[PDB]
Amino acid sequence: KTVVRKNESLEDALRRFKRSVSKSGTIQEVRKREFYEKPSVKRKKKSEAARKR
Amino acid sequence: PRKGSVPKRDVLPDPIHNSKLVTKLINKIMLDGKRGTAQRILYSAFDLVEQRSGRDALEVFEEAINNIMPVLEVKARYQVPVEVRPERRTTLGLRWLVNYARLRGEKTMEDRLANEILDAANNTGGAVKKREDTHKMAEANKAFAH
Amino acid sequence: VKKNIENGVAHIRSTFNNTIVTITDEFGNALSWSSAGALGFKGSKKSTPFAAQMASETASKSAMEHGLKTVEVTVKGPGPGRESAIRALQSAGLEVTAIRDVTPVPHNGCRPPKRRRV
RNA sequence: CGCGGGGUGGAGCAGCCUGGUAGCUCGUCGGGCUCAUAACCCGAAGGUCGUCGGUUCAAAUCCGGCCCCCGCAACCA
RNA sequence: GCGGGGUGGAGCAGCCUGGUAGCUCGUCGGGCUCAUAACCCGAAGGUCGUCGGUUCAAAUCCGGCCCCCGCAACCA
RNA sequence: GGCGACUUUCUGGUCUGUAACUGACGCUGAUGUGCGAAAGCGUGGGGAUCAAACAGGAUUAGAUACCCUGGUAGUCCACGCCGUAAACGAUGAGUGCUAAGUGUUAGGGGGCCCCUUAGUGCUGCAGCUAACGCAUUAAGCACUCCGCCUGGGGAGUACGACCGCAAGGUUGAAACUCAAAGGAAUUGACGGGGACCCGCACAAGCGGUGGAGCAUGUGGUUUAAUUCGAAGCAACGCGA
RNA sequence: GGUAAAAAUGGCAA
Ligand SMILES: [Mg+2]
Ligand SMILES: [Mg+2]
Ligand SMILES: [Mg+2]
Ligand SMILES: [Mg+2]
Ligand SMILES: [Mg+2]
Ligand SMILES: [Mg+2]
Ligand SMILES: [Mg+2]
Repeated sequence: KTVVRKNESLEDALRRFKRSVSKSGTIQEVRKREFYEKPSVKRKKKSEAARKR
Repeated sequence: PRKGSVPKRDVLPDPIHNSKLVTKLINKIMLDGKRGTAQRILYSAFDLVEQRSGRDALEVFEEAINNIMPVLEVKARYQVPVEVRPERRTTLGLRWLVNYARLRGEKTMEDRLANEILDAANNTGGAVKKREDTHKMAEANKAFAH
Repeated sequence: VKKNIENGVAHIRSTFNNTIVTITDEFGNALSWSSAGALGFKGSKKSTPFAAQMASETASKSAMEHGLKTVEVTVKGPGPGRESAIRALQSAGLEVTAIRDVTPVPHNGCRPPKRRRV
């Protein structure tokens, strides 16, 4: 939980908030589970994305 | 498919009123290259506006154009509100003034143009309505400004 | 008729379809709410950041009338209007003490719907 | 025969109560945009409020009369 | 035996309650397209089954006639 | 085939080192006999989610679809049945041999480095291949054994048999018909593929055409003849 | 993240 610092802008706090969300990866997870992907497809995506990484 | 911007042509100041804008107004009024009739209409209109207004013709004309010219307009891309360029602002102002004057009911163009310029100074002309309508539709599409 | 809650929580649910902002006390009792749909935004306009801001501002203003001054922000969903809503709370005059993400995530739970083939 | 309620753009639906301030939504019309279509956005029109009186600074608004409509009693010539 | 219906080329309103021919499709002329379809625009086309009656006036009301449809056709 | 929270119980296989022991006790494998995704079937239980069928909404010329809101079987458990998948590395199993380089998993050995065993990837010789490619994880070089193929369609159909509760599975023709089916690669063309660029292509503007009268060409129609030629752009004030 | 929606057809020869 980002807490606004003393003498810190809400906009500055918002920057900190956005970064923490990115590291958490909650957005990433949400998009993946929007629609069902068959087991074989899931495994392929995991592999090739890792190949990219 | 275009190379780039093309340099714009320039106009000499109006002899009678020493305004570049006055020269551009003549150009919009002119039809079929008939400059003299266009100049005649404008100068006569400026006499009538001053006569009725009791104020300098250029002053009221400047006041009129200021009301007609629009800060924002919608462009199809969803319609997006966009800032009108300074040069575009003048084009739209002059075009709207002349076009809406032509749609007025007075018998002669000079009277129509004077009634329009007077009305626009009072912020009540059809050209003013055009700006107001343009601004309204731009505000309605404010969400798409991004 | 007039409550006096100084400290409250603002919940922003931002989706690709809509933005809803509910302001509650710390115990989860609602004070005010607004949405893009409530303000009369329709279709694409509902999900725009502008609509989210307007929803946030409306909800904040009503909540302040109950004496809310400070707010803790909880954000749920992936929609484009989350940041605008947070800024609107500050703009409305409420102070954001903390911002937290509460979007729900299963630990491999229920089957998601079919992918849209079109 | 009593009692209760209502009559408001083409229609429905408020303000009536708690007098000054006929709104709202569709149906219209003209535009914009949409390849487009629809939707959406913008402008414009249409009820003087059931009617007629009284009272009041001011009444669709209140009080009265009157008419129409609806519901419920009355329903053992 | 008794009801119902017969309306542009098709299907379907208008009749009750006389004065008013509607809607969708089709047709026709134009447009779009390389062309066709789709789509867009403009337009034409029904003596209202047929003879009579009544009426100032009949798709409309009334009576025949022809056609069609439904129902009935029982007790021995 | 498959197997992904954790814990415990029961239980299978594999790899490394060592070299106690046994002493060729091995390999393959017709017929057999088991296991075998998903859907499906039977009996009983369960039912969150998702979701054939089905029902609305929408889209459309139509929309028995795609998209939206719902929704039953099913999806789950147990015990039976079914026995099939692009059940794929479209690559049977065993054994030995044949350049290297680099990553990674589980070990072993010796000084972070080197060596080594068994997997798992990438790159790449020789050799192989129609080509694409393969290349110590061979599609190279060899030996053993098994399964399978012999143009396309008809047809995985018919009939018979066997198996199955059923759905169906396994096995499996012919008449007739054709001169082709096919694999890989190449040059083009094309795409509601991509990148990058242009052109009054669009955008931004200005003035028109389509409506009127008339001139003219054309079509059609007419006529004794209305001479012949031009026909999307690139015929139609065109040959004239 | 996106995404605009709709978007049918066209004898065999040479
Ligand atoms: Mg056509
Ligand atoms: Mg199953
Ligand atoms: Mg569905
Ligand atoms: Mg098989
Ligand atoms: Mg290896
Ligand atoms: Mg013409
Ligand atoms: Mg063809």
